[PDB]
Amino acid sequence: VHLTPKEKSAVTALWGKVNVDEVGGEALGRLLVVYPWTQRFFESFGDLSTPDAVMGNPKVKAHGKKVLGAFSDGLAHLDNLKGTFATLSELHCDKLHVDPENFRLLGNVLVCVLAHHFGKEFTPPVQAAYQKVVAGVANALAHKYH
Amino acid sequence: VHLTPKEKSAVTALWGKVNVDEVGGEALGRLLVVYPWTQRFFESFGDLSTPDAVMGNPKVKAHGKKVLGAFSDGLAHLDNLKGTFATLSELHCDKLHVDPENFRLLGNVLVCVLAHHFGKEFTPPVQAAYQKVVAGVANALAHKYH
Amino acid sequence: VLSPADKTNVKAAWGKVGAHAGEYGAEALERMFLSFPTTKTYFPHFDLSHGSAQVKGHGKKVADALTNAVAHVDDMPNALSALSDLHAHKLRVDPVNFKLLSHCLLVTLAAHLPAEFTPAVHASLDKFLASVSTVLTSKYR
Amino acid sequence: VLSPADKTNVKAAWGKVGAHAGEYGAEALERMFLSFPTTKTYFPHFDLSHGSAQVKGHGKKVADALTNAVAHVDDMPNALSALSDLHAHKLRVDPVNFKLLSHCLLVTLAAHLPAEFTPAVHASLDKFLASVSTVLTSKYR
Ligand code: HEM
Ligand code: HEM
Ligand code: HEM
Ligand code: HEM
Repeated sequence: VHLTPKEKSAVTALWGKVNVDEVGGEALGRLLVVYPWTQRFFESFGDLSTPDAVMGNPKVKAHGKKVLGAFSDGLAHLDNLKGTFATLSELHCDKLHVDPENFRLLGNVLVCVLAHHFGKEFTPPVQAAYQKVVAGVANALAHKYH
Repeated sequence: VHLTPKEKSAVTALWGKVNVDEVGGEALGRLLVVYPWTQRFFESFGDLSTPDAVMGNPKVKAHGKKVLGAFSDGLAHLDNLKGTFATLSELHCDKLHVDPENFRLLGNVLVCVLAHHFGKEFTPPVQAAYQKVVAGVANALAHKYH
Repeated sequence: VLSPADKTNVKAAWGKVGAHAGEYGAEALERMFLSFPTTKTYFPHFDLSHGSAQVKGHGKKVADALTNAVAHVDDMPNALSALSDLHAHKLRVDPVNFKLLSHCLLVTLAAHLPAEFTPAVHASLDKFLASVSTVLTSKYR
Repeated sequence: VLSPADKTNVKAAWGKVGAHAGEYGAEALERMFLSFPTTKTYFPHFDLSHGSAQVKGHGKKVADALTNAVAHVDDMPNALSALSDLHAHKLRVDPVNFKLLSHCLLVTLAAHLPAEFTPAVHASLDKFLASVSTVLTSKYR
């Protein structure tokens, strides 16, 4: 995906302020709460009975950190997302069989979490740049379906 | 997209029997009837007031022939759909701004038209091969969004 | 919303299915499993191969549920409430998958009922299956 | 379906929007136009640049419609019937676009109401906007 230099700047500047220990877990937790069918893939994570249970679940926070790591990795390779996500594509598509619509959903939940954390700093043009990124990541993760 | 030789055989064999003067118009007409918001892009085609009006509209039949031609072209280049649909991608995405979900819908309408015309000959494995094709075409036509 | 003509069209088309109801349901499932392999994971206790007695039996259940929806087309949320609970709560079926099965049901009807599958009836059947899908995905909590 | 807790959550969150209602609606539209440029084509008679009086005025209309939906949350098909006719018949708005505007409304609320946008309320608001979207796409004929 192609970001303008202004967009790249906006994206990288905000990402440097991201709490990498927490934001991924918040996004994964919210995915599980807002789109409850996604819990089907996380039976081994234990208590997902309430939103509080989900958000406070140590496995959700831990797995969310790995997800965010992958987004960070994609941000460093915007011109080669397919190669970057090849192994994860094989995992999520060939092994897990997650419908790729859910890749889009998690990306949009991440965008909501960024808006929540950054407030007015997450301006409409900053969002538009992040939408390009999370779309690129979703398409790359879905490559094994293509 | 990768078809097995058995799938390629099934696809090419059926396509040779396709009436290339009619099937494209039937698919485009049905798109306009079943998903009426798509009529927004065809204001210049005249009478679209009833299903009969749509299916009998000479412009719908004529434009459908061009669509089917593009699918035929894609069937001949299954290993390079992106290059094959580059100009059409620029048209449908950059110029027309058609949401790419509608590329998927037209492909699935085409699959319905093939089932209608071929009946029991359009077996579940033959369908599965055609779903790979129309997914590939939709993804290629959507490349300018990626 | 389903129009009077839609309800008339769906009732007429589904009326032609007859004793093939269960058969067409099984065929639609097979079409779905082959075309969209992600959907297979919902049925690990099923053998999904051709001629599977389990897919045959399940196709009859799907057809009976659709027949119930046709027979109670003005009261579908109520008629399908138990099935909505099952698919959304217990089974956690991804909403995308209802679009996939609906498409495969249309393909199955097109392949078997060429006289009935006019453009208008295709449109009515699509709206009907979308309405059924809306009810069956209405209970995620 | 919206649960009692969902209706309580939506009413509370929307209650905090206040005199900013029109403003947030305009911001959501701008977010949509910039993030998803396909949606721009519905507004050729609009200047979509920042600070556009037309986008500001239209944001107030969107907000007022949402407020009407909140106020009549148990009767939304009836409350939004005229708007459903408009969006589906006259304007022919692609159903995908409602998901795009709904997402941008969530982002706008998240950016302005950090205390209200809990995971539970996020879920309730998503269900509410999906319900609104279902009504506004219910009239394609
Ligand atoms: C942009 C979207 C996504 C990204 C970047 C992502 C990233 C990741 C990463 C980094 C891992 C860890 C892999 C490893 O341990 O080496 C993982 C595992 C996993 N993902 Fe995701 N993921 C995404 C979407 C999803 C969605 C939507 C679901 C289900 C609804 C899902 C289900 C899983 C599961 C079940 C695992 C554990 C697999 C295992 O441990 O064997 N993922 N993902
Ligand atoms: C797989 C999907 C599709 C294929 C293969 C396809 C193919 C084509 C082709 C071959 C043309 C003629 C281009 C030319 O004259 O050189 C065309 C034009 C056009 N298409 Fe499609 N199309 C698809 C989907 C759609 C959809 C879903 C829409 C709208 C709902 C759409 C709207 C249009 C319009 C409005 C034109 C006329 C453009 C012009 O004459 O300037 N297309 N398309
Ligand atoms: C038109 C849409 C659908 C209809 C009418 C329908 C109908 C039914 C019926 C009647 C049953 C049996 C209920 C019972 O025995 O208590 C059932 C079960 C089930 N359905 Fe569906 N269904 C639909 C869509 C789907 C989709 C899209 C999926 C997944 C891709 C799905 C997955 C399942 C599963 C996994 C079961 C349980 C099977 C078992 O454990 O034996 N359904 N459905
Ligand atoms: C939450 C979802 C939505 C709500 C509550 C909403 C509400 C409204 C309202 C209140 C009006 C003015 C009605 C009137 O003045 O008679 C309107 C008009 C309009 N809407 Fe929406 N709308 C929604 C989604 C959308 C979407 C997704 C699109 C397209 C991307 C869209 C395109 C339009 C257009 C083009 C007009 C006419 C503008 C004009 O000609 O002045 N709407 N909408």
